[PDB]
Amino acid sequence: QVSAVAYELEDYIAELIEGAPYEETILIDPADTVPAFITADQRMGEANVPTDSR
Amino acid sequence: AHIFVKPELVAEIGVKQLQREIVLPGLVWTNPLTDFGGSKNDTITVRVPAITTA
Repeated sequence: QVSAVAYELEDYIAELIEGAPYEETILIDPADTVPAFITADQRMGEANVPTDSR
Repeated sequence: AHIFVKPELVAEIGVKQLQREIVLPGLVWTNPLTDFGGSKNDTITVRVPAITTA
């Protein structure tokens, strides 16, 4: 019972994170994966999001 | 001509039959169950516990 509630809470959080209104999705190229994450950092930056606590 | 009575000498010089080295027994789960006598068909049934959903 406790395990079920714990997993339901983690799924609640995951639904929150996955269901957020993302206006666009960054496509990771499997052969060259790093540029996608540099793009993610860039999108965070141009939005003036603080660099700590990410 | 000359006749010499000689033995047939047998020697061991460390030439053996090349034969495999054993590694598999040490890596597999051996005897988590022992009481096969005393269970029908020599079969012990393992119970996998339950998980719920919240």
